Amino acid sequence: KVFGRCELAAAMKRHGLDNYRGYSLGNWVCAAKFESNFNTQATNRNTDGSTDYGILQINSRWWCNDGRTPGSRNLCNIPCSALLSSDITASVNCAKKIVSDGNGMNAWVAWRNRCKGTDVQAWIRGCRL
Ligand SMILES: [Cl-]
Ligand SMILES: [Cl-]
Ligand SMILES: [Cl-]
Repeated sequence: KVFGRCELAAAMKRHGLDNYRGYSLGNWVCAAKFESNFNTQATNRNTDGSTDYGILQINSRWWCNDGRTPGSRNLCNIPCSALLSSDITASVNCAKKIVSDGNGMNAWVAWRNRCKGTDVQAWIRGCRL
C-alpha cells in the first residue's frame, strides 16, 4: 500500500506518533516520505547485511527478525515481514521503541539528512487532522 500524505498523517496521529518523544507529526511524515516514499512494502538492503523494512525502514540488525542478518537482536520482537503490512500498527509500535533508544529521530538517516531542521509542518499542510 502506498499511503497518501494526509492519509499517512491521519494514521500516524491516530496511532499516537504525533509529538511522541517530542517529535511533531510533520517530522514523522517527512521521515516516511524519504525513508519509503510512503510505500508500506519498501525493502532496502544495507551494506552490513541487514535490510530496512516498511514505511519507516526498520532495520533487521537491531529491531526486527528477517532470518538472514548476522548479529540480529530483534528488539521489537517481530518478524520484519510484519512491518510491510498495509496497517502501520506494528511499524508504529517498533518506531516508538527506536525513537526512545537514546538518539531520538537521528536513528532515521533520511530524517537526519532531509527533515531535521526543516519546516516539517509543511508535511501536514492541507490535511484535516
Ligand atoms: Cl509538524
Ligand atoms: Cl493504519
Ligand atoms: Cl530527542
